[PDB]
Amino acid sequence: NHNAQALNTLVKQLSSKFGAISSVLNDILSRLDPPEAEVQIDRLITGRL
Amino acid sequence: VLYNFAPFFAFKCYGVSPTKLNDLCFTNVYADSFVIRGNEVSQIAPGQT
Amino acid sequence: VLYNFAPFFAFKCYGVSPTKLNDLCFTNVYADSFVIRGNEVSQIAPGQT
Ligand SMILES: *[C@@H]1O[C@H](CO)[C@@H](O)[C@H](O)[C@H]1NC(C)=O
Ligand SMILES: *[C@@H]1O[C@H](CO)[C@@H](O)[C@H](O)[C@H]1NC(C)=O
Repeated sequence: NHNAQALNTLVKQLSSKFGAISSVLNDILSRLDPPEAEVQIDRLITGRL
Repeated sequence: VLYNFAPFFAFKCYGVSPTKLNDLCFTNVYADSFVIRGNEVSQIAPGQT
Repeated sequence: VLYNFAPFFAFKCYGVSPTKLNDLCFTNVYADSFVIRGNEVSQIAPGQT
């Protein structure tokens, strides 16, 4: 149960914005130009890392 | 084509980039028009007083 | 001395700061000159369309 719960928590962490405009990379890429989008992608990368 | 109707210098877009506006679909759009003076243009933005 | 040749208000420097431009050495420099209108000045930047 501990291992399964750890994996499920790791999966559910993917829905967090971590301060970005959205938690979905495709939405960030579609709604912003590359330079601005790089900042939001950096925030998501840091959170997921 | 919005650049052809008024001699404005640039957009001020929040949450989206102007160059991406042609790649998106919106449920509804609202155009709010009025006249202010130069000092108050900075107050048309989220979090202003 | 570039401020003495044209009545521009300020630089728009990417990857470097204008005040530091006198402290650096470059292998080559390229000056690209043209004329656009006001609406399109924002398109002279990385990641624009
Ligand atoms: C604005 O509309 C008038 C008619 O209502 C037209 O004559 C004029 O060309 C239009 N101007 C622009 C910039 O669309
Ligand atoms: C530009 O060059 C002309 C001669 O080609 C000269 O008379 C003029 O003073 C120059 N202006 C500036 C701002 O350097």
